[PDB]
Amino acid sequence: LHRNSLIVLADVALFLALYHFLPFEHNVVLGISMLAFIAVLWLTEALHVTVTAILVPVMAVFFGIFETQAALNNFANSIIFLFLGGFALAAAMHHQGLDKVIADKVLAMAQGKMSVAVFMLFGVTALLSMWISNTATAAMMLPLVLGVLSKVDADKQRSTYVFVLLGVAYSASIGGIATLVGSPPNAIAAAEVGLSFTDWMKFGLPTAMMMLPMAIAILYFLLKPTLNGMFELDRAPVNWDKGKVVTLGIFGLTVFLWIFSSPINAALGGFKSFDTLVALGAILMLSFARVVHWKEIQKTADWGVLLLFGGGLCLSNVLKQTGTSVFLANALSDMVSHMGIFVVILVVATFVVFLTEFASNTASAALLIPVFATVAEAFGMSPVLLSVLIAVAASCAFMLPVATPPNAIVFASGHIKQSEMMRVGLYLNIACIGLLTAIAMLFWQ
Amino acid sequence: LHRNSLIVLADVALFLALYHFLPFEHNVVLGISMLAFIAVLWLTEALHVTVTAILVPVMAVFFGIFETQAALNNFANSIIFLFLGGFALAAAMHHQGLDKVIADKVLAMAQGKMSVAVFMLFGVTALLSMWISNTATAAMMLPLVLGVLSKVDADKQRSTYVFVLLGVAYSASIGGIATLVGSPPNAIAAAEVGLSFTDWMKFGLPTAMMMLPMAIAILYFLLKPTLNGMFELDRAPVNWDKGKVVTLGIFGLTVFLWIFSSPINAALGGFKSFDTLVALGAILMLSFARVVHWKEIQKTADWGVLLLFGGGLCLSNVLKQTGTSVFLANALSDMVSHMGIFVVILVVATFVVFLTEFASNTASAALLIPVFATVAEAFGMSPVLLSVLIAVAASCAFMLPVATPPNAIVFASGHIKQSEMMRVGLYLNIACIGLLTAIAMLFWQ
Ligand code: NA
Ligand code: NA
Ligand code: NA
Ligand code: NA
Repeated sequence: LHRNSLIVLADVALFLALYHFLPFEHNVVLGISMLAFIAVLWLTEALHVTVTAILVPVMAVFFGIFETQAALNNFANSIIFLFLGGFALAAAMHHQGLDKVIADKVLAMAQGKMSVAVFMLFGVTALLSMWISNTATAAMMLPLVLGVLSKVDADKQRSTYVFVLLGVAYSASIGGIATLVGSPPNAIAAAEVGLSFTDWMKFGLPTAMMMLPMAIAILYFLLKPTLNGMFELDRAPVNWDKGKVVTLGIFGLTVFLWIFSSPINAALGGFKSFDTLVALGAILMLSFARVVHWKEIQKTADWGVLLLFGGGLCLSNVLKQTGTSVFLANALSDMVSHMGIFVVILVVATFVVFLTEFASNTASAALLIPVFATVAEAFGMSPVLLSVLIAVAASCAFMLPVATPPNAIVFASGHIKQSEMMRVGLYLNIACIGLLTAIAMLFWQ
Repeated sequence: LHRNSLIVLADVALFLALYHFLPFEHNVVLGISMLAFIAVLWLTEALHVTVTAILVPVMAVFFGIFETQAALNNFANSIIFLFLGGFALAAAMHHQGLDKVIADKVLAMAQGKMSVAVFMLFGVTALLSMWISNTATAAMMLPLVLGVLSKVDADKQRSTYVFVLLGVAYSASIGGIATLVGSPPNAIAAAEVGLSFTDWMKFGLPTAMMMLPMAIAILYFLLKPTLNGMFELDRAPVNWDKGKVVTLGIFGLTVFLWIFSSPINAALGGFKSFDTLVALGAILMLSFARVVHWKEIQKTADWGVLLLFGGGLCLSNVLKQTGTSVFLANALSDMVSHMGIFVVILVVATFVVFLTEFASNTASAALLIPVFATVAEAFGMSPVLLSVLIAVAASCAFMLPVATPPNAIVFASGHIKQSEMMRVGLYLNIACIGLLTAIAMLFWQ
């Protein structure tokens, strides 16, 4: 009937074939077949990643791996509520116009010169993507880009549009790498291997600061924009007012608590998920101040991402319970011994960066982090390096518009060519592979 | 600054006063103060009920009652996912126009006579409210009511409008009482005292069938409509097509599995939350058939209700853990001994029915079911009768437009008077009190 339905049926056939024709233990066979089924579903997007995540507990229970409540309890992890609080913050900013105010103030700090407005556009895009999202950030920044570029004759200077546009999209995708919020893959890794907000920040903030300038330089030295004119924005200067200040103060307090959780928590009793508690407190403070309402929060939040978090966690639990992780570790011990950690991370980064171009970053991270984590635990090899590397690589999607929402959004303008986008993404992917490998070897080891 | 903020501050002061000036055990004092705080917040709607629910785990953790993960695990109960699957079903029906088709076919079964079209309008409204919702049902039925009543001269026959309108609203509110889905209070009671879909159906289906005709008769004998004309609907007759049939088949299969879970589950291994598994399977089947997509499901679903379920469950757990339930039971043992179960249920039903007029049905049920349940467990007195009675009474809101969304929606037309609505709701509330008391004493004991 449809390609998606045929893919689902073929995946079912593959599951049955592995179930009946695998000479391993029953539990290992079940886990491997389930892993292949979920992998095909997520990568091919035959069903929505959230629907597949909902399926994971169902076929875990029906095959006698977990009880229903135990399987469903993976959907209430503290990380999910942390990222819900992140959604609440972003909804408040959008409702109050804080993001627009910040962008306008930065572009005002640019007097009239487009030579610097584009670069500060990239910087503010990354800053917003730390907190709000990768998609909404690019969506709201695009009109600003077009307004700045309204006087540059977009028939003969299309290279400048490609610059200011792909830079914004990549800046959003990279700013999502700096914070636990901003990119769902970071949440998946943190949930898998117990990473706090500041623990992830110490990992992803230098990476983002070192990759964004590299991406901009690659763009500039691949395609040559002029960047010598001036821009006179027609939009009026939006000023500060009550509610924006309160939202900014709540945001700053929440960030301060997230950063200094460890001393604060040590001074309050030692709560287990203080970051999640702070996120919920942020929700409560915003509601009390009446700067955002639950209807806006609900509309802004992507609950499918949270359900996908739960599904990935359930898959990791299934792999750990069935012995599939340790079985794969025993199988791969010889290979990993022959070829060392440097090349292990090299190939992992290459695979993830070149896979997220075709597959969703969140689904790819949810699929791979459990595997390389539970397997790594069987090697010892604390599964923080691989999980964080996989999340960052998944966030690093640059070659195709379908790869990432902001890429598609910026491609919708019509001023960008498939060939140019693919080649720029190729060079950036190679550079990101090198940078991530070096970072993991040096700073993390 | 604002009444809501002042209410929150006064509630904080009350919490501190109870915390410092209660001569009970520390845990009992903490539980009682927390109960009062949450009660005031929910009843006054100073903060959104969902926000208060999110607050419940936060102030449970910060006061050393539960660990963060244990407190948050109450938000992943199987009941929540059951009602999520109900949302998925409703979204599919709305997307495919199944509800509109059903209503049109029924009104076609009425040749042209409004004497019976109104009554079948009530019946179909209740049937849809069993599954879809109380609010969306009335919202989509109202245009049909106005179309039927477009030829009745709404300046001198306003009584007929009040009839056909309040009947639709009450029919929706009552149809929500027949199934576990349809009314969040039913979900709260089922989660509290482990009730299956058919277990609740055996409770709420006779109640709805016995209350809806009573409500219609009270309406007819209080206000006198003519109901002698004819209606010629301008809208074209929408016919069946591929996708509606598939959605109807999936809905029927899901209902069949929900009804016959106990034999089926006994024949498959004895899964713990087979109803929730069936709901998730319904989501999967709908997605596979491509009759609904996650974006429509997300837009349709009210995730605040699910979070409120989690918050109420956490409150019940807090009461059980702190000994507040047993302390209240010991305090009230003398009173409940002096005055028997008949009058206990009488006063409980009176309080709930006359409270849901001012307070949201879901929040009132979430507040009261934990109290009268955990307290009842301390008496023995299996807390099914009281929980189900409270849920039904909460669903029974008829006096004020602000009481229930469908009441407000039907009041938005402008053909209904506050005085008439209040008096009709008063008589219906009295009759519902009597009916619920009799049902609980006779069928349940
Ligand atoms: Na982001
Ligand atoms: Na992608
Ligand atoms: Na309903
Ligand atoms: Na109400």
